[PDB]
Amino acid sequence: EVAKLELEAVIGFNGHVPTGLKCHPDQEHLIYPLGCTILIQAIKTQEQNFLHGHSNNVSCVTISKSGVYIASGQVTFMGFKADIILWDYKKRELMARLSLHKGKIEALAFSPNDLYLVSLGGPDDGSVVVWSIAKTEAICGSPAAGLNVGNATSVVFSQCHDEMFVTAGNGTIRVWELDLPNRKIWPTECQTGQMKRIVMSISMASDDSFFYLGTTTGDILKMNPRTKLLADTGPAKDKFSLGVSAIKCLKTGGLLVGSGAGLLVFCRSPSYKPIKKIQLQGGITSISLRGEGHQFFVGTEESHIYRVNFTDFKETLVTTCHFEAVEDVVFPFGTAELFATCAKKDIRVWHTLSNRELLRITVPNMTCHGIDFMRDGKSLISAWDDGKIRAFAPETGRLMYVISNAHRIGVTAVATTSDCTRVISGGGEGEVRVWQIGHQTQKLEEALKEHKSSVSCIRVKKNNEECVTASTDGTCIIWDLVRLRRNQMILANTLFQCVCYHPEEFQIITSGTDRKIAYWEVFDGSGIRELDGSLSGSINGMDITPEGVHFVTGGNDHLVKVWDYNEGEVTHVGVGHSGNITRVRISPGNEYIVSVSADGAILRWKYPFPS
Amino acid sequence: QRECISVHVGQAGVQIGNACWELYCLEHGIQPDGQMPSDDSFNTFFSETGAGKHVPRAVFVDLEPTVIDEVRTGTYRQLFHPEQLITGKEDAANNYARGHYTIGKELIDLVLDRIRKLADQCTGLQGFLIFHSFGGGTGSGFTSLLMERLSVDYGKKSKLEFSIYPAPQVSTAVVEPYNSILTTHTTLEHSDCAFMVDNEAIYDICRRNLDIERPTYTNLNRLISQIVSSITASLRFDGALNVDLTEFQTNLVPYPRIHFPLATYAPVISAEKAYHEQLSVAEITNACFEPANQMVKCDPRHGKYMACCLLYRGDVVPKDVNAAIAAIKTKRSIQFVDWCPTGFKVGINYQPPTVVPGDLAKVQRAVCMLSNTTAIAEAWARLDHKFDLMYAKRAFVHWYVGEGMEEGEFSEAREDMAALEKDYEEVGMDSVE
Amino acid sequence: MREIVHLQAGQCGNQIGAKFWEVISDEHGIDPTGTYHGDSDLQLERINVYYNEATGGKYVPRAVLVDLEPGTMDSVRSGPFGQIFRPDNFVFGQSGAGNNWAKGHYTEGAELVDSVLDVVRKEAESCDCLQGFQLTHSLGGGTGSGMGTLLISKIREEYPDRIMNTFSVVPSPKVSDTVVEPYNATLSVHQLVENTDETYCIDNEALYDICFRTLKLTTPTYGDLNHLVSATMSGVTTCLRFPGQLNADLRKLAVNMVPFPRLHFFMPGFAPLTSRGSQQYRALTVPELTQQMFDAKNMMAACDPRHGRYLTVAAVFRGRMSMKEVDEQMLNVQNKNSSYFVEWIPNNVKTAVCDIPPRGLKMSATFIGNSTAIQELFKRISEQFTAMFRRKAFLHWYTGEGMDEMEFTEAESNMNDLGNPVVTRGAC
Amino acid sequence: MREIVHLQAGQCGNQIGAKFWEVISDEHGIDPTGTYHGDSDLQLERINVYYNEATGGKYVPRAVLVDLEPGTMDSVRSGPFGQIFRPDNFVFGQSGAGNNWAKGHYTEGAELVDSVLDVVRKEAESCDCLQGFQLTHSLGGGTGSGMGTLLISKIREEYPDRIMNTFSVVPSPKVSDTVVEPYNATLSVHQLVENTDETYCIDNEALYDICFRTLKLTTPTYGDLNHLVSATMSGVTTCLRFPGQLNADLRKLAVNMVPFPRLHFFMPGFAPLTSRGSQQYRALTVPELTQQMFDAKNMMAACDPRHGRYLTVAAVFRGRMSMKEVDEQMLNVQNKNSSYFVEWIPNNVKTAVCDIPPRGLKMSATFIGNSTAIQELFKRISEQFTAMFRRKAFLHWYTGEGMDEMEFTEAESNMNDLGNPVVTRGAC
Amino acid sequence: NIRHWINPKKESIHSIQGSIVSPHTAATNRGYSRKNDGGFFST
Ligand SMILES: Nc1nc2c(ncn2[C@@H]2O[C@H](COP(=O)(O)OP(=O)(O)OP(=O)(O)O)[C@@H](O)[C@H]2O)c(=O)[nH]1
Ligand SMILES: Nc1nc2c(ncn2[C@@H]2O[C@H](COP(=O)(O)OP(=O)(O)O)[C@@H](O)[C@H]2O)c(=O)[nH]1
Ligand SMILES: Nc1nc2c(ncn2[C@@H]2O[C@H](COP(=O)(O)OP(=O)(O)O)[C@@H](O)[C@H]2O)c(=O)[nH]1
Repeated sequence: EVAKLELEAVIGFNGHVPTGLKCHPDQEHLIYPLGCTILIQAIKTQEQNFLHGHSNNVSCVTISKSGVYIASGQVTFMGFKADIILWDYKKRELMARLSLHKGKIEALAFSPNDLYLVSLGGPDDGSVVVWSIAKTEAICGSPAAGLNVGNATSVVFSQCHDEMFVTAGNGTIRVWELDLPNRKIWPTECQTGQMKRIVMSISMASDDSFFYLGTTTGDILKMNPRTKLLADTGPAKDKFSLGVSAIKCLKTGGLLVGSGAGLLVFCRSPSYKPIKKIQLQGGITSISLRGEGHQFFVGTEESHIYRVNFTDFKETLVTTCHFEAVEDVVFPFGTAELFATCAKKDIRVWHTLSNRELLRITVPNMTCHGIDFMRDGKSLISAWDDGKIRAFAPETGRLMYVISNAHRIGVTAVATTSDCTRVISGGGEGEVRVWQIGHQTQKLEEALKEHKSSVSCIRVKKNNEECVTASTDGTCIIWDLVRLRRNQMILANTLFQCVCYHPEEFQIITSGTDRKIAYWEVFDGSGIRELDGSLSGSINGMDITPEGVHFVTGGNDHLVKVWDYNEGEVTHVGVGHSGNITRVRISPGNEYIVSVSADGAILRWKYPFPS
Repeated sequence: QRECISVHVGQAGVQIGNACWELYCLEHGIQPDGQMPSDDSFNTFFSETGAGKHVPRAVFVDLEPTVIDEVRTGTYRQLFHPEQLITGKEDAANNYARGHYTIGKELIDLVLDRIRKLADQCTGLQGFLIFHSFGGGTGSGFTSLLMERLSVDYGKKSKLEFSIYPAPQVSTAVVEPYNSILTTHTTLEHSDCAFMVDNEAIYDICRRNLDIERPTYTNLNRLISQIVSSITASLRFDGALNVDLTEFQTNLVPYPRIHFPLATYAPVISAEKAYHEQLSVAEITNACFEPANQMVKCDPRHGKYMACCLLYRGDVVPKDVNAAIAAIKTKRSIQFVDWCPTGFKVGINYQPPTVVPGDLAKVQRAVCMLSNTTAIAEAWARLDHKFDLMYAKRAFVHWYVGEGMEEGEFSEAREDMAALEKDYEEVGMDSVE
Repeated sequence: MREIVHLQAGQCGNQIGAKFWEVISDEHGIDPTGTYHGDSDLQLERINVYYNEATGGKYVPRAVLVDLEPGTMDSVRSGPFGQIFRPDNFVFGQSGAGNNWAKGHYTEGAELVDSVLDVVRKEAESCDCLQGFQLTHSLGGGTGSGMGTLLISKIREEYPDRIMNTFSVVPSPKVSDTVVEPYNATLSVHQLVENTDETYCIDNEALYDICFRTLKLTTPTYGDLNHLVSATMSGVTTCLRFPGQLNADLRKLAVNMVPFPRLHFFMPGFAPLTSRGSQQYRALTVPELTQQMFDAKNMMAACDPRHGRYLTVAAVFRGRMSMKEVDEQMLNVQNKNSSYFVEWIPNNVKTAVCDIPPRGLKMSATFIGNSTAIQELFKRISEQFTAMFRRKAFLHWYTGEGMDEMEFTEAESNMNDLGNPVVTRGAC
Repeated sequence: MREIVHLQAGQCGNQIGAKFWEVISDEHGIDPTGTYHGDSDLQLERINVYYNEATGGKYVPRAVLVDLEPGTMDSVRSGPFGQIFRPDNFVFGQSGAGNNWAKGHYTEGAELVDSVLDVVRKEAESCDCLQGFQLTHSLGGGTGSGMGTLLISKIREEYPDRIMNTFSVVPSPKVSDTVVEPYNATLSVHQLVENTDETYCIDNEALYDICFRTLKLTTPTYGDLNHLVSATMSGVTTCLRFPGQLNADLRKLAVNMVPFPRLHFFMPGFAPLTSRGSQQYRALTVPELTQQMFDAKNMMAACDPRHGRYLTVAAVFRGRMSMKEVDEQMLNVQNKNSSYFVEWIPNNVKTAVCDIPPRGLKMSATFIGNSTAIQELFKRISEQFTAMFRRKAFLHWYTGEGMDEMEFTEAESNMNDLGNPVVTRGAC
Repeated sequence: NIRHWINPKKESIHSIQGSIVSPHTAATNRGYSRKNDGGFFST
């Protein structure tokens, strides 16, 4: 039958969402977005809960003040409608399927007393929409911005009544008032004198005195909602670098501001002079309060989640993630509690039991597409879209060598021989260039190439004499690494994204965009069988157990399936991925399964069979 | 022991020399640090220093930065001595007057000083290999002034150019015919052999045989780099027919003025066409003689082959070389000039061509034909016609004359080209006396 | 290492130069505070073309912002990238523009130009080697017409070996925003003709049409209007600031562009232009970039190229791209449109390529064209001047501020003598 | 490499093409979004016949949509496959079609034809070897009657070596949905004769005959009618997009089916057509394809083929099928129905076979036939013309928009002259 | 606690040295052409 594996741990936080990481007023749960789901994380007991159902990536998340309703947005395709799923918390169900916007949802806020929700739309619509909470339909709405200005970037309710929208954006500061008797919104523009600023982060106080706007010019401007006119301006000198992208108005007197360079400052507003200043790596995007405000939760744009104290400003890195897409995870030959994951700008190694970063290489902006450890464990080989193959130190992060201009359109897959002498590369043009590594030299042995498309993955026989190269032109070549030519050539009607030898090397197991797993003979390259494996979505990434009984798969269906080899029905099936799965790997101890996806999430499983 | 100094003038010269030294370091096994990992073949294009650093014998001259700065901030920053890379401060701006008269004097003394300092650390200097175009202000005027000063100071030396000629169709600039006419008029008497390479013909080669669809100039510069790395291969490795720069000099230049050969190459195959091909001696000789691997856009059948040298590189046998030459001398499509019965210079080497991470295939044989033919009379003539049509009513003449240029040198350059075409015609026809 | 001194004159020039500074700050990575926060070292490698280094990495642009009335200065200072400019090089004057060339040139401009020349001299002395000056202004109106051309005259007298680019907004026939635009443009063109080495005429009607049909915009405001002007600003100076095969700076564009010193009036073009809805259906590639570059609707001046013969053309490309595709497409357009190119100038298109495209895109192309068709602008302005001058109308202010009839007659005769060569080369 | 530029004119042609793009995207595996979600790689190899590109592999057709009424484009956009076309290819006009040939041809139609031809060129020179322009229109009515023939005339003048494939909906004898369909049909055939190489007559009464007697539908829709028309659209062009034994593209079809350049008026048929009930009692193979493809019941033009001999005929098959099937059965038909093929031409049957059949089937066949039976189609319109032209009625708009009586006499004389070879070659 | 190695040179995504990608998608070459008398190119 179809069982479930276990949700051990998930590592992921989409920090690109403005006002992302939140804190429920239960004081003990974090609300943070990642992929097409929202994660519940209890801080003290560390259990993960998933908020499933969104047919694209999240764009904004907000919670009600009373703390029983949660709203989220989408980044859905051009022309199609976006949706807001109005969640309740205590039983965690899809209560309502609000949908009006011809683009992406971009700002969301609940009323002080939960009666109304506001749905400031995207850069294609530019509209404000009110939805009632009791009936769960919309009441009224209008174009959010004037026709002489930009768009509106953030929206907020009042805090003592339910009637005072504030919308801000590219010079579009407006204070809207509801008129539910005749059911229409009244817009009122704001003029800050000669100032024409671009707004990223908006907030206000517990009472309705003033609302604060952090601008892209690095100043905080306080405005009086009632009289509808600017009042004070921010740090005349020492304007915050980049721009104030995350602001929160504390209850007592003060403000928390966060720049695009991570310059968390507790300021007070006759002059906005920094009283307590903290540098944090990554652009501060979300600032949330743990209740009254003795502890904070700062979500940076680099997927770093920080927890600081207001009384002394000391910092506890509690969750570090992948800020863009992941593309490969590997395990060294031996210990299974260290695994390395590559990404769009960086390679990081993780301790498994603590789920914690230990070393990060931060090669600036170029995408890695695959890594592999050497058998002796003294260098991590990495394929970049540079056309280069780097060798990073396994403990301290050093360039032992860079293989320059190796492959024309990037290097996509790498593999290392067991004798610790050959690295086999594969790139966009389809070359299977083999490089020999000595004490100080690296040489090109011979450019094996037949392919007409990218080389998705390269696997090497345990005798380091045979290798198989899955290609996206529907070809898997059994090369021959003693005399360097082709033995067998498997041809199909798909785009292989994953190939894997049998552990005692008879049949290669291939899958890809056909949604069909196939076992292939290596005598003449014939097909043994052709079984199913995805309802709708390309299957990307496979790994057999070292024993040779079961393998693991996960693809565009956001759902990992563990298959049997002699059988081939689904044995066990895990769910929880918020995006396109790119790879799956079984640990060398045959205990855990590490699955990496395209939203930036590292999920860990239990390999639930003792073989 | 047999060294020659490389000079790289202009943006074309700097990028071609970037590809050239990229080929040279992997040829002699030198890492881009100067160190050679663990024999006199490196002494010619590289110079030994303590702790094993191998500095190139090159002078990269450009009147404007950021092209030198690509080298100074690239992967080859430690290979070059950071003073040899010589920069100006203002772009010569496609103007021969700026290149040779006004902004050439702020760097000509420094460039000659470093030419002298590189030359003195050299026992037997074979000459100069100078890479430029007939195009931009730097690559025309500065190389004209360099030919002037090198004729004064080392007048007995050999000066071989590897020039980027303006294509008869595609071109780059409006001011191309003016600049080309002036640089070749000033450089006719001081240049001694000029190997002619045209970008549109490289385009046709890399489009037709090398299977690239959208290549930048880097592939063109690499293809020029292979040609120079195999004209200079026998003074580096050992073969059977050891040929040198002065050998090429005597063999390719019949008359004092008539010193413009075309360079052509053997297999430019891109390895989905090589395993299905013999890649023998006779067929690659035929491929070089074919009127499609010509590297300037002119028809050899619209002309006369007059003196050529074959440079065979790799596993070649002299009997097959002789058989190929005997087969070529029989076909009437390729016809020689009646007064030159010995029109072939054979030079063979035992070193196979290397492969750089690039696009050219692993081959065991290569041929460079360096051929002085009369068929480039037409290629001179179209650019002369462009010069006439643009010189009719003072187009862009004020830009020249306002910088220091005299108007009469446009004229005397035109009659010098008229005399060059007259010399080509006079050597063209068969003897009747 | 080469650099440009930027000058903004008038309300039009100040707003256009402001949008220039947002675009250049976005390209290089300077935030509104002045700090360098980029991602590539190539942006910082040639940062000394537009930004003088300040204390603590607070790079300040070398722009002199001048207007005869302190109303646009506060708008630029209170704009988004307003705290990037030095608070001392804001040279204003507590007076009125008058939209009068006499009032801008032979009056208060002549008594502010000492201060302006002092600031421009300070910026032009804070130099390793300068390449020249660019000035943003509008011929139609005051300040930029009078004092802008006055500053052009003084700077050309002071520094005669430097390249001048003048981006000038020229009046349109469909609509005028000032009734003495013919007089002001006439007296400004009289000084632009023998002074500047490169002029870039920017027409509001043609730019509005670009915002209509290519961009599919509903309400293109002035901020969306001057953005394309800033794009064609950055196109001509790209290779000065960024590496690439076949670089081209302002001086080599000039020496490759103008065959005669009088004929230096161009028309610009920027052609990765896609609408918001039609962007997803585009397949951004060299042939269609060249197609949109040579299409007679992206032309920034209101002069159709189909009623004239191109003297010279330049295309400054940005982005990683094939120069087979470049050279082949430029010869396709040169051979397909043979009657639109002069036959006495062979290969009359200059090509430039840069590695770095604008941010938010992959491939761009800036078109700079010296065409014949500038008559459809100049003869238009001359017809308006002839219709207005004969009645001695809107002219007593000009005479009362210190002008004679002879200078007006000389200006009109100089446009007749400027339209004469650019028509006699239309018939060879 | 052969591309087809697709043109949609009129309401009828707009819906016909706006069903053809769905059926061809179902064949090629393209979703409404525009990306490829298919099963076999053999589809994507030759989709440069109807589809131009976009970034990210989001394929977009090369169809120029045009109508003088901006109401049909809204329905096409809101339809199922509406978000796949270029919004710049939506060339419309804020005017009235008016079911008027003069109003579509010598007026606002001619005011829009320049903007249409600009988009036609923008699709045309973005190719390698353009071979054919398809145009979908209705002869009876407006836009497609006037602007369709104007567009065909201009396109044939511009490109005189490429073939016109005009799918035209002719008026029916049973019904008319406009009073002036005889006038529009006569005037449109006047330019269709000496401009086009493959004119395909589609008759709505014949489509109801197929949908009622053969397909057996109770409540047919215009969507179903356009579905059969779209089936023969894809059937004619299948040899360009899918591989197979003995391919035959459009020009090789035209060379074999046009004996004389005036005799190019064809009439098509599609015949794996079964009712939902009687699918069970078919014997799915070639003999029933051959009978259902040769009969006078599947013929999409309502003119009986038994009334006049087939001059030439092509039958392009699709599906994995050996050629015993084809050669044996078409020779059998040619031998036994010898009195219905003219004897002066031996073996007047053309064969082509494609490997992949349409989706959901196994074996399909598309008839195209140059028959004598088009004589009735043109003759009936000739008496419908001369019934109204003698009284000079329904004609003052024709005179008022700028036409003349001699134009109508020339059109009727040309079509009466076209009625001559179709009867002389029928009577040998 | 977290160890870093920032690369000393900050490269750009447009200065990379390879062969440029075909705008026609390379696996199923789409806008497409032939060579001068025939060829399936190199990808
Ligand atoms: N292989 C190669 N050839 C080039 C390159 N750049 C320019 N060329 C050739 O040179 C011609 C124009 O550039 P150059 O003549 O070199 O310009 P320059 O010598 O640097 O002088 P300036 O333009 O003043 O900087 C073109 O026609 C090209 O054929 C390059 O980067 N690589
Ligand atoms: N492109 C562009 N043109 C502008 C802008 N602001 C003003 N203009 C033009 O400038 C012209 C008049 O400016 P002008 O009166 O000379 O300003 P002044 O120099 O301060 O007197 C008008 O025709 C406007 O079209 C702008 O922001 N962008
Ligand atoms: N096949 C097909 N024919 C249609 C469709 N809609 C209309 N027609 C035919 O088109 C004819 C009239 O169209 P027409 O007047 O030319 O359209 P208009 O000129 O744009 O208004 C009618 O006789 C209909 O039979 C359709 O959706 N499919």
